[PDB]
Amino acid sequence: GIVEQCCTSICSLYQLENYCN
Amino acid sequence: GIVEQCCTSICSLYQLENYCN
Amino acid sequence: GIVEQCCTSICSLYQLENYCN
Amino acid sequence: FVNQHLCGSHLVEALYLVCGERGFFYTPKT
Amino acid sequence: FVNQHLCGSHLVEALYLVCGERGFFYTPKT
Amino acid sequence: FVNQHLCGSHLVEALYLVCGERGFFYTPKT
Ligand SMILES: [Cl-]
Ligand SMILES: [Zn+2]
Repeated sequence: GIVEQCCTSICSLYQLENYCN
Repeated sequence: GIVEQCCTSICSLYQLENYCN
Repeated sequence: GIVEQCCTSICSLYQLENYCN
Repeated sequence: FVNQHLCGSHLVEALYLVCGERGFFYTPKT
Repeated sequence: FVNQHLCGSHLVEALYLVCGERGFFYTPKT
Repeated sequence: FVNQHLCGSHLVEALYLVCGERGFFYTPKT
């Protein structure tokens, strides 16, 4: 999930984009 | 207080409303 | 830096102003 | 006090929405 | 759950910008 | 780095207001 993935480690703009439609 | 109450535990929308006028 | 300075201790409005142009 | 200062910012944000026209009061006191 | 609730708020914020018109989905699930 | 990334977001926010027209500079460097 984004939380487990982006709240323990700073997600980059590209990792964030994986959660886009 | 709201802090001691809502920063140690996620206050719900209803717990938050207790701080409304 | 502001981070090391303002994320370990609450910077006041005046400490913040030191980072203004 | 920082983690707490960060949290409060969100609290106020959430009070603004929840309460709407009712308005709200924020007292950081102990 | 708070530190995590705080973090998520920022996530959504960052998804809104990154994705733009694409829109996005946010699922807090485990 | 997250708690620090969260904090910085608020810093910038607070610099924008405090400094106003003066503008401001944000350098995350060590
Ligand atoms: Cl935060
Ligand atoms: Zn925040």
